[PDB]
Amino acid sequence: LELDKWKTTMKSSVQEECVSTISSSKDEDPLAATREFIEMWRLLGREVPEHITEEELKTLMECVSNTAKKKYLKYLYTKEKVKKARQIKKEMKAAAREEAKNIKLLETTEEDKQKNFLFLRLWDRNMDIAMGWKGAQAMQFGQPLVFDMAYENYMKRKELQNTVSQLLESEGWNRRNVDPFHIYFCNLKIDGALHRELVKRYQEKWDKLLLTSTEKSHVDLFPKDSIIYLTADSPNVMTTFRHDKVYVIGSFVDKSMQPGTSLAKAKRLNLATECLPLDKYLQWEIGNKNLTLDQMIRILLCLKNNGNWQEALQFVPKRKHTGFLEISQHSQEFINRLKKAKT
Amino acid sequence: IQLPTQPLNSEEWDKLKEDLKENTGKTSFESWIISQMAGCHSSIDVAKSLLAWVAAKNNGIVSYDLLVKYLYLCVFHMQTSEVIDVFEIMKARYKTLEPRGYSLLIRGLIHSDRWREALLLLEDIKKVITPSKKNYNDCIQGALLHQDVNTAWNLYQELLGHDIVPMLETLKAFFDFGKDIKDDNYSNKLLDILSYLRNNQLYPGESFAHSIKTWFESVPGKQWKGQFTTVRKSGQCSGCGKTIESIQLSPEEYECLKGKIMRDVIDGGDQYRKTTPQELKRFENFIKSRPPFDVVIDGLNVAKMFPKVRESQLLLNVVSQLAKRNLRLLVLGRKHMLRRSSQWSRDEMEEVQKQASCFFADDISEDAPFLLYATLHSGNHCRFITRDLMRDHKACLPDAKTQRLFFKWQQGHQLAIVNRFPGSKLTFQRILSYDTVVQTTGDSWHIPYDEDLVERCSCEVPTKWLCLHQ
Amino acid sequence: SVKGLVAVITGGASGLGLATAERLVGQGASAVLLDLPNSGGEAQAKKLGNNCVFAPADVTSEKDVQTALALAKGKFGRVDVAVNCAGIAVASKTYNLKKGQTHTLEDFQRVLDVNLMGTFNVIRLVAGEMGQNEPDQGGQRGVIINTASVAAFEGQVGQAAYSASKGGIVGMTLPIARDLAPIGIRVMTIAPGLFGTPLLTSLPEKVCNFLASQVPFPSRLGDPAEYAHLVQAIIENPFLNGEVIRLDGAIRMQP
Amino acid sequence: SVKGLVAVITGGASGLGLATAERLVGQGASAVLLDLPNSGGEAQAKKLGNNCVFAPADVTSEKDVQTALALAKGKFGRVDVAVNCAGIAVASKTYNLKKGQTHTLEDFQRVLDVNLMGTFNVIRLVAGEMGQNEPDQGGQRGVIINTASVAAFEGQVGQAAYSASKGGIVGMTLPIARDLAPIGIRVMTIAPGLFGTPLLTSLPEKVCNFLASQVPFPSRLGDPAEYAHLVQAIIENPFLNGEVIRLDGAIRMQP
Amino acid sequence: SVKGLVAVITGGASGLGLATAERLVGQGASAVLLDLPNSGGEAQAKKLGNNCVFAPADVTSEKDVQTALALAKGKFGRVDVAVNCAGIAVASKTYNLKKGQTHTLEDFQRVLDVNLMGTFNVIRLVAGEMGQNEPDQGGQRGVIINTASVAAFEGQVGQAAYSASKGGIVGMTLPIARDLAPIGIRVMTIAPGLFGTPLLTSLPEKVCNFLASQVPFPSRLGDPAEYAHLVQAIIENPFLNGEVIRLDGAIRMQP
Amino acid sequence: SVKGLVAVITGGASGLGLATAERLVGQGASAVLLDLPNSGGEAQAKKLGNNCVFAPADVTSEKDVQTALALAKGKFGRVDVAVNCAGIAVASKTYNLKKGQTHTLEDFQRVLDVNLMGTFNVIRLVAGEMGQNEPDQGGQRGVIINTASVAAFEGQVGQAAYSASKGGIVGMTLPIARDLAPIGIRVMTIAPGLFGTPLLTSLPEKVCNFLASQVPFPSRLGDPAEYAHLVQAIIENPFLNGEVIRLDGAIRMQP
RNA sequence: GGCUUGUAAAUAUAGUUUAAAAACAUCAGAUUGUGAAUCUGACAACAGAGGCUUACCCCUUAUUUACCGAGAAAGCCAUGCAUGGCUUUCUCA
Ligand SMILES: NC(=O)c1ccc[n+]([C@@H]2O[C@H](COP(=O)([O-])OP(=O)(O)OC[C@H]3O[C@@H](n4cnc5c(N)ncnc54)[C@H](O)[C@@H]3O)[C@@H](O)[C@H]2O)c1
Ligand SMILES: NC(=O)c1ccc[n+]([C@@H]2O[C@H](COP(=O)([O-])OP(=O)(O)OC[C@H]3O[C@@H](n4cnc5c(N)ncnc54)[C@H](O)[C@@H]3O)[C@@H](O)[C@H]2O)c1
Ligand SMILES: Nc1ncnc2c1ncn2[C@@H]1O[C@H](CSCC[C@H](N)C(=O)O)[C@@H](O)[C@H]1O
Ligand SMILES: [Mg+2]
Ligand SMILES: [Zn+2]
Repeated sequence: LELDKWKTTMKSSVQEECVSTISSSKDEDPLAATREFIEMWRLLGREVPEHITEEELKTLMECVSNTAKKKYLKYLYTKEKVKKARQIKKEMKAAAREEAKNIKLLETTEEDKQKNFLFLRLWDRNMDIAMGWKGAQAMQFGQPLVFDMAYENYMKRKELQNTVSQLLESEGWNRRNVDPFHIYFCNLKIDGALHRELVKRYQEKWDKLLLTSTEKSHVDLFPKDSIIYLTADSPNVMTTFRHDKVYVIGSFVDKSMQPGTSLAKAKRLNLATECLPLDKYLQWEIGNKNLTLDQMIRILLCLKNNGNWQEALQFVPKRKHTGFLEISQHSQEFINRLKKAKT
Repeated sequence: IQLPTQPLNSEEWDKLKEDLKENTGKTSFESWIISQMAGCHSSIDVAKSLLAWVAAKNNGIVSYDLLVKYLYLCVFHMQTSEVIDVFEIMKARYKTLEPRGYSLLIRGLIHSDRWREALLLLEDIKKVITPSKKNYNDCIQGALLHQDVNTAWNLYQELLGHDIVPMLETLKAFFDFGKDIKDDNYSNKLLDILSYLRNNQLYPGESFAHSIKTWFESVPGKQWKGQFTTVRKSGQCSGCGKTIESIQLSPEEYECLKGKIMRDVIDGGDQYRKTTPQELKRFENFIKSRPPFDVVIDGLNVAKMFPKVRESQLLLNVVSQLAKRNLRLLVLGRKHMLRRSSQWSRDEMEEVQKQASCFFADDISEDAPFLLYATLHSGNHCRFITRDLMRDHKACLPDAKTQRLFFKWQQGHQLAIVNRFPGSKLTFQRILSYDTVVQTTGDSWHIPYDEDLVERCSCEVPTKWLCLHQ
Repeated sequence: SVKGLVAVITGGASGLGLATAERLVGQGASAVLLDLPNSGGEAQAKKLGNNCVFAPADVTSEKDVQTALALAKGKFGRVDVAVNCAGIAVASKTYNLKKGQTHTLEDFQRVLDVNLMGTFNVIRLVAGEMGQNEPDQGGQRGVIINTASVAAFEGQVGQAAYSASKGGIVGMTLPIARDLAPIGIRVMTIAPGLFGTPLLTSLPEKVCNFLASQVPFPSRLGDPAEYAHLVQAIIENPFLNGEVIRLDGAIRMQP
Repeated sequence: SVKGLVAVITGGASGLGLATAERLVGQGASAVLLDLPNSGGEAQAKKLGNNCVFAPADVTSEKDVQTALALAKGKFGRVDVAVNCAGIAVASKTYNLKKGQTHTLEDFQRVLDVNLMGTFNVIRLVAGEMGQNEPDQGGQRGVIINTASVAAFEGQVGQAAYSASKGGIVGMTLPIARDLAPIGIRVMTIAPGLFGTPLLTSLPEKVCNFLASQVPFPSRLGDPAEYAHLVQAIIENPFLNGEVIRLDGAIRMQP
Repeated sequence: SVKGLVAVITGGASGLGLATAERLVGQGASAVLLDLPNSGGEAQAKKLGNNCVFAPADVTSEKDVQTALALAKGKFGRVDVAVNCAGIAVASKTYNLKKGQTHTLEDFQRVLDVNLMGTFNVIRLVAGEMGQNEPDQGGQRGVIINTASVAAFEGQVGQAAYSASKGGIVGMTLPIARDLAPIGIRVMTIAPGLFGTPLLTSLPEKVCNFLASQVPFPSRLGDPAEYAHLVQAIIENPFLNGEVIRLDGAIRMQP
Repeated sequence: SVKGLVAVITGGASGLGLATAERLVGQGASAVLLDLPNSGGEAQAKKLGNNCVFAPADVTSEKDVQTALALAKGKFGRVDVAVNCAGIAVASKTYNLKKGQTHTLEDFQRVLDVNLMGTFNVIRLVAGEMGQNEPDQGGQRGVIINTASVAAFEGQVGQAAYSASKGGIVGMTLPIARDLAPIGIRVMTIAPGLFGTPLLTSLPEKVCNFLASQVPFPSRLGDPAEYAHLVQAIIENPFLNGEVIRLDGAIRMQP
């Protein structure tokens, strides 16, 4: 009964395989074989993508260990799942918009704004042009702020992608500011990985960005005495934002901790260094003192706009610190009592 | 969990679904009943009919996940004919198998005569991905069971090339199979295995020790006497009284460590970052200018012990107490420590300085490289005082053997502070003067096997050894 | 001061005209909010006290303006100031190549009729009314103020009709000032920039924030009270004549 | 040069428009004199030659201008330039107290309809027509030139309606230039001073001599050929856009 | 309200500056008449009262202006308003063919140095002290008013240097307003016409009377108090910025 | 035509002046590139041909300009056109509160001397030689074309001195036109926008690209040949006098 | 003013929060008729590297919190009068 059943259906499977193989087969590069391999992972149910690209397959091949390959496959699957979910959500939203638009069409009430509009609805273009004008002004009179992309050696592909994304976000935040910085992309090799990724990400706007990009190091562009290199490892704690100095931020996302690299480069160049006064103003609790580029630039913009430390540090992630020191006026009382002590 | 072992005649499975889907999460049956199976080895004969009607519902095709689960079940219950048929199934169904599908296939395939097919499958999984330690163990066990000593040795060398730590069961089964056949080349391989075990420091179990005794006694060339022995206070040997290893390291190995640290301090980028090359060379010149020093004293490690005691006070106390022993003293100072503070008293600092020379380094400098280099230059006779475990420094070491020798040195040449009360007196911790590792002397051998029942923690070592004599 | 002066404010039921009415009435003057019948100006007139009255009239129609001026004379007896704040705004591109859409001519015609033709109609009728006033010690019989726009100078895209009307007002300012100089009537024009009136406050919050950021300083939409204060300053000064004053906060509208 | 161009000249049967048509045709271009049926433009078009065609149309009428543009397209197949020179003038004080006379609303409405509304109608219809042209090397599709007056800046007594219309043209010049920038159409405005055209030559020789004396230099009435030359220069130069050029001879019109 | 405000008035010992100081000090404000040592401004400062002080300084000299501003800060501690009324006038034709007379370069350079260079020097130096003031409600740190002339628009014969200086002031009005907008300082310009002050006494009496007769309305010379009133109105209004106001009485100067 | 005319072009060794010289010489006219000794104008003069000569002179020095004009008269014996295209640009904010930086007075002085004072010096000196010319059939003796900037009307941040100089030029345009009207010398001003000349080398390339992209149409930097063509058009037209022409492509400069 | 080792334990969301996948966000192109409140694209990695199979462990780095001074007494235990270890008391810095 059942034994004959499964043996016979297995003979049928053999026939299916032979008829499938009857078709002509051509030479295949190794990656193609791996497709079937990957497909097997999909059959079991592991976190692997439905479909993959040849370049992605190569990237997987350069992975050194099994774990790395598993992590890459999980990344790809998560990306595909997010894309599918967003596509389905967009379809649902489109259906909702269609039904709402027809519902509106039913009434045909008209009599809107008395047909009295002072401006056409071209607000996005106007905002873009205004930001462009502000950036053009800043390029001549703005305060320099340097991102030195000299860390490509210490970063991996994932870190490079994260750094480029953070740089894009930081540039956007600076651009949309009331008093934008003048951003210098220093030590940016033309054919380097960071430059290639930035060009691939900014598309044609790369040549139209109102920021200065140059291969020359920051030391070659500004006096050595006017440069302050912001690093979390500096033994000097930032006190007040200074408008006569040039602040250098290390475009370096070291998810794999490499403390002192930024400080090491600063010391090698013989430049002043400073660190944000996080411990002085926050109950740190649990977290990493090194912040992202976007948070750093937003903090610097808030400080440059005459904001106090309490307002500026609001951009630090809340999950890290429990909260600001309740007053810090106790430190002021210590200061005044000690001042009385001298007198 | 009403799970019968009888054939699943069609009608029954109908009800098997009703009131069961919601009973177990993740679609229950087709996913969980197979896991529930594999009990008593009678579940195989019924899971066959399970899959039979599953395929019946299907269009004459079986889910690959179900197929691999059936592979797991049958191989766990050792049905060699089923392994043969499922190997044919894989051949006729898919051009390529799946990870852990290869594993189950080989685990079944060991008992058959088609060992070379297992070798081809291992190479196959190799072409695309790195196979697993369990795969290696399984295939070597099959190969040795197939009397193919040369190929077994070749695949063991392949394992070593891939740099995966082998499973002790491998080598145990290697010895067990070797039991029957005696050969000089085989004995040389076994000696190499034992030397590798000594290098890697891993300790074997009771079954491995039984295999060791069986083989070693079975050697016909020399009659040997085997007996389980005790440590006996570090006494040479509970039975037959052979001197038991050592805490101290031999001069030649000490010198090779010196050479390794030299060639590492040269061309060390991370070493440069943690310890600036200028400071490294300055310290090297300092030690060269000064004569060899009997002892090396830890930086601030002693001082920050007993927090209430002033750092300068405690440092002066310890250094004076050691100086009363009329040995040569070296202390590792710090640049910051130079500046006057409440903790640092300049009078005591200068008194200790004139009492014995010192070296100062910045915060980023790491004490461990300086201490290690000073000790190595001084030689075997010297000792070092500290409390840090040196885990950070022993990391990023080049070779496992080098790491083992570094650990041996760390245990040795060390006099840990043990006086529970500093003001009361100064005491130095005793030296056990031995370790737990196979020593394999001439005409006799000794191994630190662990009895299987006890769950030894990471820092614990076996109590009972095994001894071979004559 | 302005105590006793009678002012006729066109489009005084909302925005700049209403703010001017509030400021002038609060200072002791008298106001005649001339506005459309269904503009809700009666409520504003009632709220402003007995010194403010409402005149339902369409500036584009001669008869209604004449009736409103007659009512103002009957209620107060004289007219001393005129403030042309009535107007409408229409935004439409001259021609859209992509959509093949041409600017409607009726939109242009009605924008001219309300913004430009109505202003001149009110100017001529109120000048005729003021001609009967006895000249003061300075020889002045009245003052006329018009609401132009910065568009007249830098109108943006889609502001063809609005810019045309406001530029017409600006151009006709000086000729009318010379026309009425022998009579002794001063004519002035105010070119407001961006102001927080219903013409703009109805826009989304993001648009309002962007417009506020646009102004160099103060970086906010102009307050109608500021326009009212400028109008009062023009009234008090006996020498501001035939000039356009840009009350825009140094803004230059973008393309 | 301007050889091969097609120009639509409104009010081209007399005065400045006729001079522009003569100059352009002499250069080699093709002209469409758009004018009123009872204007004698047929004789002028016959005189110019085959390259010139007369179109009886009223700028104030959408249908008439559409028919004229259709005729121009049929005759020549494209439109490259458009010169708005059609307009009328009325002299009337805003309010004369001595005579108790008030400016009529009909005169103001007619002047606005002809000078301003007609110009915008022509501008929009011609922009629609020129949107079909293939862009040249510089991306330009056509040029629109409008005629204004110095009255837009320095108006005289009794020039209220004329000054209003011309100021409206001046104000709308730039917003349209921005509107048609993506299309690739340049918009320019010329503000002539005093010119010896039928609008002025009809006046008695005494006032003509006085006006000729008024101009600082040259002390003579403007020659229409000079206006035509300026129009040709504007056409040739590919960078003049959204600007008002005062072709007045440095005269600032006194009150 | 201008109670408590501190104003630095250049050329405040005579004419428009003195009138502005008189008006402001009369309403509780504090004035620092910045003028030449020989201008006799100490008498005016003594007359005005304890709330007014005299600073002998030459606007063309950086050191003198710095000393005057330091004195003002020491006496009052703040500088809320600046009024640039210091200037001189020179009459000379650019070239006289009949006499073979050429405009001397020294006179032109002196006129620019006093009228234009001095004004910018005062602006730049006073912006430093006005930057110390904490922003008030609305963010305003101070106000700057400059005295241009209608010559900047319609200058007469023999008025090249004066017109150049005033046109420079007019041109730089807006750039400076944009420069100081982030700081929160409002910059405005007033273009007076014909005002009765010592500056006119150089012109022959008959010419001055004729010019007074030529103002459309009021047909008289402007009163300095009227300029002071306009200045106060500008100060009070927090929205007038980067704009030129022609306080001329509708006059348009003929050649 | 312009054949036979003699032109003195200040700053003719580069940029707009060089383009004007090239265009005029190509048409047969004679040119005298008046420029600084180190500007390398001798190479350009040699390149242009025999009809063009080089005059090493500093427009701010009376003696240098006199020597240059004497040389021009010696070589050609007549001066018919004078193109003032010599100037410099400086970028510096009036005051920087954040940086505590104040605009330098010497920068302002130098910019005024080179741009404004030099232009007037050249005008006054050249009018002397142009007065010797026998008046043409139309009474004209010569033409003076000054170069200004749109900054005279709309100057962006950090342009106070440049804007002041160009505004002074714009202001003195008309008064000088009236001064020289009796002797038949026409004075005109051109206000270019953005042009591809070394003056823009100071600005960053990205800023220049953005500004060019912001021109409504054509969306690109102005071509100096366009400025030369406009200059030739001004020369040819006998009725363009005392006016500022904005050759800017309809661009309005935001802060 | 008291700022520097080490041992132990607990955690680690690279734009931010919440849960154990969502919202607000980010960049490029859409001259948008006023819901652009949108359309087409880009990036979506729960500290870092090793394994374990189906859900967990080894190691590294970072953050935070504890850990250490001594005298004796009281209740005892083990080793050769001395040493080691726990619980409460006050004492000295
Ligand atoms: N709002 C701005 O930012 C702004 C800027 C510059 C210029 N302006 C001009 O300022 C003036 C003030 O208007 P607002 O801004 O207060 O807008 P608004 O709509 O609030 O005021 C316009 C008033 O005019 C009245 N009105 C309209 N058509 C009328 C008619 N035919 N007859 C009589 N009354 C009529 C309306 O009822 C209303 O009371 C308008 O002309 C406007 O175009 C406004
Ligand atoms: N004459 C001057 O000195 C002067 C000065 C400044 C401005 N302008 C303007 O210059 C333009 C030219 O006028 P001109 O001096 O040649 O006088 P003109 O009377 O010869 O020109 C007017 C022309 O417009 C035509 N026209 C009038 N209404 C028309 C309509 N509805 N439809 C079609 N054609 C119509 C007339 O038939 C005539 O051909 C006018 O717009 C005038 O306002 C003239
Ligand atoms: N707390 C902090 N203080 C100062 N700079 C900081 C900071 N956190 C982040 N940054 C800045 O943000 C950059 C990215 S963080 C990367 C840090 C890395 N360890 C390094 O060697 O820099 C840092 O390079 C530094 O420029
Ligand atoms: Mg350590
Ligand atoms: Zn033994």
